[PDB]
Amino acid sequence: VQLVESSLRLSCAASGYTYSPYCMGWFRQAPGKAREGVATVDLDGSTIYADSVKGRFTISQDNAKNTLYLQMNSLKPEDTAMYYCASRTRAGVTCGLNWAIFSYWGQGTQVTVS
Amino acid sequence: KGCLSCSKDNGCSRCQQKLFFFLRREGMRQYGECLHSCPSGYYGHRAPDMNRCARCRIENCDSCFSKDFCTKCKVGFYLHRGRCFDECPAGFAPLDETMEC
Amino acid sequence: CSCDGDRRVDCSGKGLTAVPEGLSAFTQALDISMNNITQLPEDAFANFPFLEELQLAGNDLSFIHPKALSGLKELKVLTLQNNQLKTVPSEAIRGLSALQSLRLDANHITSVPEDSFEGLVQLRHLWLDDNSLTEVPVHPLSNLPTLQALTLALNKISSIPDFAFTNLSSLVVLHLHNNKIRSLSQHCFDGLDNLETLDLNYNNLGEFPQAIKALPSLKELGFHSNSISVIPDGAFDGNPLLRTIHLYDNPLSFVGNSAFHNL
Repeated sequence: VQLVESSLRLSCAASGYTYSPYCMGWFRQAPGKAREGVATVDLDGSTIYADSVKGRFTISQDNAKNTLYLQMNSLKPEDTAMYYCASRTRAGVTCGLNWAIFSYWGQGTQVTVS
Repeated sequence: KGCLSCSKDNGCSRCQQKLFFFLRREGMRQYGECLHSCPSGYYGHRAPDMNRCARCRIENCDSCFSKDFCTKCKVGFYLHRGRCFDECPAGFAPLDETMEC
Repeated sequence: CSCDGDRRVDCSGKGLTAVPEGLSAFTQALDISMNNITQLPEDAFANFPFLEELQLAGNDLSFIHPKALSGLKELKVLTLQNNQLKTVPSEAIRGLSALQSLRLDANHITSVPEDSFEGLVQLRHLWLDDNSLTEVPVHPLSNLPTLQALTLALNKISSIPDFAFTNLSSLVVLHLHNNKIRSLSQHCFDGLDNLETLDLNYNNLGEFPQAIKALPSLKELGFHSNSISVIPDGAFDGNPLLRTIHLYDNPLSFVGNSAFHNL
């Protein structure tokens, strides 16, 4: 039931559920504002990015090892925030970069640039 | 205060875009200020220009939802749909020890 | 904060950015509006699960953890009128079996997930007043057969889809006034019964909604600030309980001789 989170490598060690990942998504949180999604994949593999992410980042997830991967590219100062891992078990909701539809949130990691 | 203009003799004249505007008169002076919710025995009524916290008119109502729908009735009457009845018609729970019907 | 003998603790006036810690787990009401809670922590309300009202207003609440509202089975009135959360919280809300009033009006709402309003069985009123909606939630509202009041006041709704209000038979009063409804299908209200108030005040309708005659119970009918040219004859026929029709401020042309009978 618990979710543990680890040019960067952002890995989300999925231990909460047992199998069949559904709507795995990454959320960046700004310190004072809301948190919004940057990339979300579905069980089939379809991915949804945002306008500031298409062509800059990517999203990788394997159902064999059940591990979420996130790769950053083209680092910029504005991208530094507190990034969180989110997952959903029960189906029935269309995917999308929305924080209201995910039941399990990772502890989150603070990301800077260099 | 709550609003922005808030003249020191007339109250807060023009409130904000998402707060209500309730005219509190005590003694002689009458003034108003921005409120997040209607205090009690009033029903909020949003509008694209000025949110007015109007007064209820349904009797035996301590807190309402609209000009005709009462949310919490008086301590002596139970509510059936939106009114404050004294008689509970058949097919419904009499009071359920919680003043309802 | 300031405890009351009625178990109504009011913490509005501290400006705190978290839940009131150290409060007795015996209080019933909790008012927090002056303070600014930019984020609701997980299980921050596990300390006092014996409350029934939660006045959380004016806070720039941008996020609410799915588990933050777990275990509040005694909560009855949830008020979140003025906030910044965008989507209706479908995971935080799901799990409340005693909730009766869900106020989510001022916080801007662009979307609402399909599984929203799931498991709610005691809901009687919910406000969605001022938030940019564009589609009436049909399936999301289908899970609420027990509400008695529903307001969609300040939005940008364009049209009402057919049978968009079907399951919620126990509805009483509906508000759709200050948005910009363009036209209604002739089966939009089909299934609605014991409806009393219906407001279509400022939304510009084309000619006239013929779907009104589907409901046999009706007392008020507010459609004034819209632009109606001709009222067809016998329009108020299936609703013989009318007592107040607001039809001013319309460029009316021809009401028709047979337009008012046994009202």
